[PDB]
Amino acid sequence: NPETNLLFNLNSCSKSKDLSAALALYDAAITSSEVRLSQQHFQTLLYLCSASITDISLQYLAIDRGFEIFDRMVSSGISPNEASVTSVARLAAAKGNGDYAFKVVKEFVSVGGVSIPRLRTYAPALLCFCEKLEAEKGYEVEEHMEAAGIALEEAEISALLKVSAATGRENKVYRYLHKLREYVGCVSEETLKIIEEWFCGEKAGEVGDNGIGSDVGMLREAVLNNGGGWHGHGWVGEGKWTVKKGNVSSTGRCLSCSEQLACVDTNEVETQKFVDSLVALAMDNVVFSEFQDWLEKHGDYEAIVDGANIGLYQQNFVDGSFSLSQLESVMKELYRESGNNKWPLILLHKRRVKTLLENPTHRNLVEEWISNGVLYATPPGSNDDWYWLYAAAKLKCLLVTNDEMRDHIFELLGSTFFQKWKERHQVRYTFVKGNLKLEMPSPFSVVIQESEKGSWHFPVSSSRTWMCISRQ
Ligand SMILES: [Zn+2]
Repeated sequence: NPETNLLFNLNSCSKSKDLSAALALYDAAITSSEVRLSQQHFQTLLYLCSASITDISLQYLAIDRGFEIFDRMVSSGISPNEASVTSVARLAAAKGNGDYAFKVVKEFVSVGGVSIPRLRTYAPALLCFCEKLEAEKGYEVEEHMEAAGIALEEAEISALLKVSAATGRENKVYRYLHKLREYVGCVSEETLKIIEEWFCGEKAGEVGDNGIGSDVGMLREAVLNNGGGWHGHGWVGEGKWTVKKGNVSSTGRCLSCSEQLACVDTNEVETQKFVDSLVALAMDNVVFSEFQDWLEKHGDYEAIVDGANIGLYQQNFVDGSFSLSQLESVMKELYRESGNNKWPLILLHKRRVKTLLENPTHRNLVEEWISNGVLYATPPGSNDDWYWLYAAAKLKCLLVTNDEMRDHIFELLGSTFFQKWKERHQVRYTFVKGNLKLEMPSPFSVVIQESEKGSWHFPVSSSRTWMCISRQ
């Protein structure tokens, strides 16, 4: 078949990205048999056109050809492909005509049958509008983006931030800086420069004062309610900005302004969704239903320990197990750290618990824990238990485990939230020819933080570098 030979040649070109040769085949194809071109043909062509954009020696023709080529099999009546609509959008946005990029996507999301509207489609439309400083246009595409709707990755927000800065929109820069906090922690270098230029901007300094102006009392109460990080109400204080780029202390005190960063507080809606996720995989039982009911009755525990992890650490699979000596130690250190009120729950398998019961030495002590409620026996058939993970997350309390748990089963669930929660809650231990030295979750967040006085702090993507923002 002549056409199938053509698809081989088109794909052969796309491999080596020779769009000029692909163009000659395309021009020849319209003349040749006459051929009817399958949708794959200029799928390949449009895909190659955008691939060409980044290159210079081929870009200019791709712009000229891309629109007409696109319109050629659009004529066939196939609702354009999600990928293809991104391609023409890139071509448009690449050289001036951002508005075509916007308009084709809007017409696209209208279909909805197999629209599958991806952010990357919306992207070139917004970026081009941003570079041309069309602010209201950019806000409008964002509004549609939220509506469909994929939330914004960093690149899109930073570009949106840049425009509000250039157009001197005070309130919009405030919103988008908060938008950045919510969806990014440590920021890129490119964005960092954008943030820096705004605060040094005379517009920001002069007008920045807003009233409000008061009061720190309401602010500290409002900053607390939203976690450590931020208060919603607006701008604070009067005068011009002072910008400092500095490291931070072990205590998390910013060296420049002598204020320490608040602890990261994980998002509530995120907490429940993590809980719901693990719980769902659990029922596929009544034993776990007992556990849910059980914990609520016995609440609440300030810390929780991974029983298995402690005991096998650090002796070899001789079996060399099982060190209740090491388990008993963590209980001892934690109580004084926790103080005189609460004891840490330990989750161990019945197998481990029964063998411990069998030992005459340990039996009185372990039973004391079980009767008190300081020990719980995970039933057979399960698992690398979420029993403590659930309990730690449900109580939003501490977790004691040496598991990095960087495994496929864990990592599929493991996200951006997971690393936040781990730094937030995980405790680590080391044992050498003595007793435990306890590593703790960091007292301060590594994330964008907002203060009632001023203040804006930005980490950068450990001798980490930060940005400090101070008013007067
Ligand atoms: Zn500071």
